[PDB]
Amino acid sequence: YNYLYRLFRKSNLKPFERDISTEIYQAGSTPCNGVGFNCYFPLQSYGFQ
Amino acid sequence: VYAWNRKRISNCVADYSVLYNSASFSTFKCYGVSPTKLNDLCFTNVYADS
Repeated sequence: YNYLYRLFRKSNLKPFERDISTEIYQAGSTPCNGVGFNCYFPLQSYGFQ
Repeated sequence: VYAWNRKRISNCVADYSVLYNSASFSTFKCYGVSPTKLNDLCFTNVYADS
């Protein structure tokens, strides 16, 4: 689980843009609040077995 | 669940946003498409299985 990717963002990356931010993504009216329904922690893992 | 009811949905405009405007839905799991994209898309038919 040391290997991760971003699954959600406010806008797409430009060529060679780098963005390590852990801040919560908002998919609807739900404010991020450090957590929810249509709000997400934006980083995910492959879990390679 | 042994005898699930299927409704064919056709010839109509599908406001999928209603299905996540309500706080009542405990789980919402989408496959092949994002829930935000649904109000933009068009389909030959829709089948609602319950």
